[PDB]
Amino acid sequence: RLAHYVKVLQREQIGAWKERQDLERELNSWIKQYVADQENPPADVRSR
Amino acid sequence: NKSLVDQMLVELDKKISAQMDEILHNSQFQAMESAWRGLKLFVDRTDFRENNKVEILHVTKDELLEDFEFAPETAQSGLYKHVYSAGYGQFGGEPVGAIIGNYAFTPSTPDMKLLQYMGALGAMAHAPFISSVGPEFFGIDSFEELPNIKDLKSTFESPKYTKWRSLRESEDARYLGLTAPRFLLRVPYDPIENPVKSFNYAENVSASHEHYLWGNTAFAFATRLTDSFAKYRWCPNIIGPQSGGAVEDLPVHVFESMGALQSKIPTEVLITDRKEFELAEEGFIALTMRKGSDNAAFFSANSIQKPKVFPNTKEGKEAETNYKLGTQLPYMMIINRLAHYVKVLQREQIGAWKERQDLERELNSWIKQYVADQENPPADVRSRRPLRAARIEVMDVEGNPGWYQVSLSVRPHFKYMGANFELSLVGRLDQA
Amino acid sequence: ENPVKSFNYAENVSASHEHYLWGNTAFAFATRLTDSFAKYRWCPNIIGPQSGGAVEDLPVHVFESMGALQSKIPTEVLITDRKEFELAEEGFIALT
Amino acid sequence: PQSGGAVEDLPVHVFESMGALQSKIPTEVLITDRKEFELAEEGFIALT
Amino acid sequence: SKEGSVAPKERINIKYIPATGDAQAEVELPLKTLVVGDFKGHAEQTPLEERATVTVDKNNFEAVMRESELKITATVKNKLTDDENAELPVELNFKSLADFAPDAVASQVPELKKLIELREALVAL
Amino acid sequence: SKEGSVAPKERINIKYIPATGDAQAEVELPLKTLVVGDFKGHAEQTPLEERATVTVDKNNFEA
Repeated sequence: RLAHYVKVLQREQIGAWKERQDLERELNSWIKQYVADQENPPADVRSR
Repeated sequence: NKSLVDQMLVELDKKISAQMDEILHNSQFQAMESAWRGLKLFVDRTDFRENNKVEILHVTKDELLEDFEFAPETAQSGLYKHVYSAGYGQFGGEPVGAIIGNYAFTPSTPDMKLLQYMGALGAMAHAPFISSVGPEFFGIDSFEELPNIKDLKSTFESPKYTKWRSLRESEDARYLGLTAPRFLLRVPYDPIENPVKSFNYAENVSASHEHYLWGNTAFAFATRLTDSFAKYRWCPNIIGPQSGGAVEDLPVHVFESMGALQSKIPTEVLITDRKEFELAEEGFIALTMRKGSDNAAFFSANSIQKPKVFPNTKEGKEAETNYKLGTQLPYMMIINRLAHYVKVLQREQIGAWKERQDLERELNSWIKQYVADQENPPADVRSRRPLRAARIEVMDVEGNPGWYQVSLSVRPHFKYMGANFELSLVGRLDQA
Repeated sequence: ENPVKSFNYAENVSASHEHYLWGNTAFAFATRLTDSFAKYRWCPNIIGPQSGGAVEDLPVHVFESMGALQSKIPTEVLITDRKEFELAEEGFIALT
Repeated sequence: PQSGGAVEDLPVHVFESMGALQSKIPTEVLITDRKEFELAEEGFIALT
Repeated sequence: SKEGSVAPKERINIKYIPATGDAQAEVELPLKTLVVGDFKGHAEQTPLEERATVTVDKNNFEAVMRESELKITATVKNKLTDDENAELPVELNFKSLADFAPDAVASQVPELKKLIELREALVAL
Repeated sequence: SKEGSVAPKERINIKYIPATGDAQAEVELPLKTLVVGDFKGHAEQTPLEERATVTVDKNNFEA
C-alpha cells in the first residue's frame, strides 16, 4: 500500500520546485501520517 | 322531466371538463402558471418591511448560454452587468444578495456549461446561484423512482457524469446550489376542496403525476433565506426543522387508494434519512417530507463543491475543517454579507488619512460588531452575531503608498449537523 | 420645477442631451481645493466621499422613461468602480 | 499536474461500446507512464 | 449641503454639535434577490443587457403581471368530439393569477364558452 | 477550471481564499482485487489482452 500511495501522490508533485532537502522534509511529514510511536497505543490504533 | 335535463347537464359538464383537463394539463400552460404561481408563493411569504427586495429578470436557459457564449468574457456578459456592474460595483448602489434561477438542470453539456458561468458570476459578485435538478439527472423518469436507486454514489461513477464531477472540484462550485425533488403548488380542482364558479369542474388527475402542478423547490429555499434575514439580518438559519429550514403549510390531496384513502405527498417522494444523507454527500439540497404532515425540511444546504481530503495530522485535519466550512452555504452566506459590507463601507473611507495600523485598529473595532464571544450566548444572540472569533492583519503594498493588503479570518459558531451515539448498560457506574 | 414670468415656457430637451446646460467639471474640482484651504489652509483633502472630494447638491431632472420615471444623471454617465479605476490609471480625474 | 502543465476542461463524448458506454478519449490514446517516458527520451512533448 | 451652517464670527459664537465622537455611521444593506426565469411564453428579441429588471412586492404583484402581458398560443387535443385528428388551438391571455382559473380559461376559449352558455341555458329550464 | 474566478481589478478587491495552508490534498485509494479463473465451460477465442474485465458488486452480481 505504501508503494501505491507513493506512486500516485508523487506523480502529482512532478514539475514542482523541489530541492533535495525539500523532499526529505515533505516525505517525512507524509510518512508520519501512518506512524504510531506511542509508549502503548491500543490495538485499534496500531491497526490503522 | 327535469331529471333528464339534469342528466344533460351532467354529460355536458363531463365533456367540458374532458376538454378543460387538456388545457390545464398542457405543458406550456403549466410552465407559465407554475412560474408565476411559484413566484407569488415566494413573494408573499417574505416581508418587504424588513429591507427585503426582489427583482424579476426574464431569461431562458438557452439565451443565457447565447449571451455567455457571445460575450468574449464574463465581465462583459449582460447578466454580469445586471448583477455586478449595476450593483456591487457601483458607488451609491447595492449588492445582489442571491440569485434564484427557475430552471431544471440535466447532465447535458449545455447545462454543465451554464452552471460553470453562473458559478463564475456568483464568485465575482459574492452571491450564490440556486436552482434545481431534473429527475433524469439521476437516470430516472421522475422523482418517484428515487426509492429504487440502490446507490447514488456508484451511479455517479459513470462516464456520463464526467463534466459534473469536474465541476464539483472547481473553486467556483461554492457558489452553486441545486435542489432535488419538486413540490405541489396547487390542490386539484374539486367541487368541495377547490371549487370554481358556474361550471361544475372536477379536475381529473390521471395515472401520470405530471398532471399535478409541481413547483420549483428553489423558491422554497429562497424563502428560508428571507426569513433568516428578516429576523436577524443574516442568513445562516436555514437548515433545520426547528432552526428555520422548515417549510410549513404544504398542499394536501386525499384520494382513494386500494379501497382506502391516502394523500398525495407534497414532494414527489417520501425521502428516508439514509437517502437524504446520500443526496447530501452528492452535493444536493433535498427538501424532505415530514411523514403524515404538511411540513417539509431542509436538513442541510451543502453546495455543489466536493470536500478535499488531507493527511491525517493536526495540520491536515485543520485544513479539512477549514475547507469543509467553505463548502457549506450556511457559512458562505456569512462571508458573502461581510464582503458586501466591506465593499460599501470601505469606499466611504477612501481619501482618509489612514496609516497601516489605523486600518488594523478600525477594522478590528468594526468586526467586533458581529462577534459573540461569550461563554454561552443564547441561540438568538448567536443568530444575530454569527461569529465567535475574528482575526485581522494589515500589510503595506510595497512601492505603492496608500495601498494595503488586508487579511480577514473568522470562526463562525458551528451548526449541529450529525452525531454518533454509543449506548451501554453498566454496573457500578459512578452515580452521575 | 423652474418657472419663468408671464410666458408659459416649458423647455423641451430633445433626444440630444447636448440640449442640457453642461458645465466644466474643473470648477467642481476647484471648489474642492477651496474647501480644504478654507478649513485647514492646506489642500490635500480633496479625494473622498468623506474626506472632502464629495460634490454635494447636484441638479436633478425626473422625466418619463418607457412608461416609468427616471432622472437625468448629473454627470453624462454613471461611472462604475472598474471604469473609474481605468480612468485613474490613464491619468484622468473622473467625477463619479 | 499541479505545477501548471495541466490542461483542464477537455471535451467528452460518451457513446455505445459493446453494449456498455464509453467516452472518446480527448487525446487519441491513453498514454501510459512508460510510454510517456519513452517519448520524453526521444525529445517529444506528450500531452497525457 | 451636509456641512452645517454657522453665522459670521463675533465675540461670542454658539454652535450646536452632536456628540457622535469618532463613530463611523453606516448604512444598512437590504437583502435583494434576483429571480431569473422564463416568465413569458416566448423569448424576447431585446438583448439580455438591454432588457430591464422589474421590482416586485406584495403591493404591486398583480400590477406587474398585467404590465408584463402574458400570452399562450398552444394546441391541445380536441376532446369535444370523437376524432383523433381533431385539434384545438387557443390563445390565452393573463393579467393576474386569477386568469389561470378554469373560469377564465373557459371565457377565453369560445369552444368551451359557448358550452358554458349552453349549460346556463339548460339550468334556466 | 479549478483556478477560481475573480473580477477585474478595482480600488477595493475582495476574494475568498480557503485557509488550507501548504497542506497537500490527497486521494484515498480503493482496495481492488482481481479474481482470475475459469468461469465458463470453455476457453475463449479472444486473446487475453483483448477480453475485458468485469466489475462485480452486490447490486449486480446476478446481472
